[PDB]
Amino acid sequence: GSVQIVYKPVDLSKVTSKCGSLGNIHHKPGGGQVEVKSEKLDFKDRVQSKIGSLDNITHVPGGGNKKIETHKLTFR
Amino acid sequence: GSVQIVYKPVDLSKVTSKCGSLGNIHHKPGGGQVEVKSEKLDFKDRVQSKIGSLDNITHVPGGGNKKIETHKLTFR
Amino acid sequence: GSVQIVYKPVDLSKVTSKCGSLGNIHHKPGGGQVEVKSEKLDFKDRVQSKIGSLDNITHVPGGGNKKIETHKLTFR
Amino acid sequence: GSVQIVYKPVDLSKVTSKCGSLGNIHHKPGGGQVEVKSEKLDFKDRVQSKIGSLDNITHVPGGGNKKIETHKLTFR
Amino acid sequence: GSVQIVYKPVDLSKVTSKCGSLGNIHHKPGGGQVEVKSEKLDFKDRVQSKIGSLDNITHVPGGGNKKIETHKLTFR
Amino acid sequence: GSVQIVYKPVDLSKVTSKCGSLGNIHHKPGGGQVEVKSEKLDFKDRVQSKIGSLDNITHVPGGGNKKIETHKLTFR
Repeated sequence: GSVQIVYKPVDLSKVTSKCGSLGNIHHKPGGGQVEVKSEKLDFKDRVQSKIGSLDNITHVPGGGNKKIETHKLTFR
Repeated sequence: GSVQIVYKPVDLSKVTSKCGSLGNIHHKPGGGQVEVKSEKLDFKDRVQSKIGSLDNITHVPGGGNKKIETHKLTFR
Repeated sequence: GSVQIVYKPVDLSKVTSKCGSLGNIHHKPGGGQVEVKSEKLDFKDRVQSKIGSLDNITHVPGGGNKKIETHKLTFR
Repeated sequence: GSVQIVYKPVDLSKVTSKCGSLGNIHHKPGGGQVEVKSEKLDFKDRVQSKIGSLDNITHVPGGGNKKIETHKLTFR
Repeated sequence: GSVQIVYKPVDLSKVTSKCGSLGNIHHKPGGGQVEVKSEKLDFKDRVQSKIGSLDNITHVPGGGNKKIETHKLTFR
Repeated sequence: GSVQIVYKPVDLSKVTSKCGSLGNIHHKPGGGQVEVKSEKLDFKDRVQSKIGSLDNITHVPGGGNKKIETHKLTFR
């Protein structure tokens, strides 16, 4: 029999921010040591290993609000 | 029988930000040490290994905003 | 029977930002040390290895705007 | 004071054999298979490793007699 | 005080054999297979390694008799 | 004080054998296979490594008798 589909997700939404000032920031970690000891590493299928990483990060966006759009349609 | 699909996801959305100033930022980590010891690395299929990375990052975008749109249609 | 698809994702959305000043940033890490020891590396298929990277990054776009659009259609 | 040590181990012993015939010997093993799998071998001090040895031995001495004597004197 | 040592071992011993015949000796093993798989070999001090040996031996001495004598004196 | 050390190992011993015939020997191994796989070899001090040896031996001495005498004297 007949089939009808109407995917109509209308979107008028908004995200907003106001900030009089952003500053006087002091990211001062006291150093750091990372040590990793291992033997054979033997990975085989779709492994996403991270080993021994040390990160210092200072992220100060004026906004920091998020928009990404993914649209997908499949027919058989 | 007949089939009809109307993919009409209308989007009027918005992202906005206001910032009076961005500064006086001091990213000063006290150094850092990373050591990794291993033997044979024996990877085979779709492996995405990272080993021993050291990062210092200072990201200060006034906006830094991105619009990413992905559209896909499949028929069989 | 007949099949009809109307892929019509209308999009009037927008991204915007305002910033009165951007500066006085001091990315000053106290050096840094990375050591990696390993033996045979034995990769075979779709391996994406990184080993032993040291990064210092300072990213300060006032705008830094990016627009990415991907459109794909498959019919069989 | 004075010390006198006499070490006079007098030996007149004998080992003997008589055998009218030695023969019609058939050492016929049905083959043999040895498989050893390992990774790093990491020996350090006075190690006397044997790995994966396969021996077929036929020892037919006409006599084969053994006499072993150890003599040891210690003074301090 | 005076120290006297008289290390005077005396040895009239004998090892002897009589045999009518050695022979009709067949050493016929059905072959043999040795496989050894390994990775790094990392030996340091006084290491006496043997790996993967295959031996066929036929030892048929007419006598094959052994006399071993060890003698030691230590003074301090 | 005075030290007198007399070391008199008086030996009149003998090793002897008689054998009426030596023969009709058939050392016939059915071939043989040795495989060794390894990676880095990293030896340093007094190492006596053997790898992958194949031996076929036929030793048929008419006598084959052994006499071993070891004499040691140490004074301090």
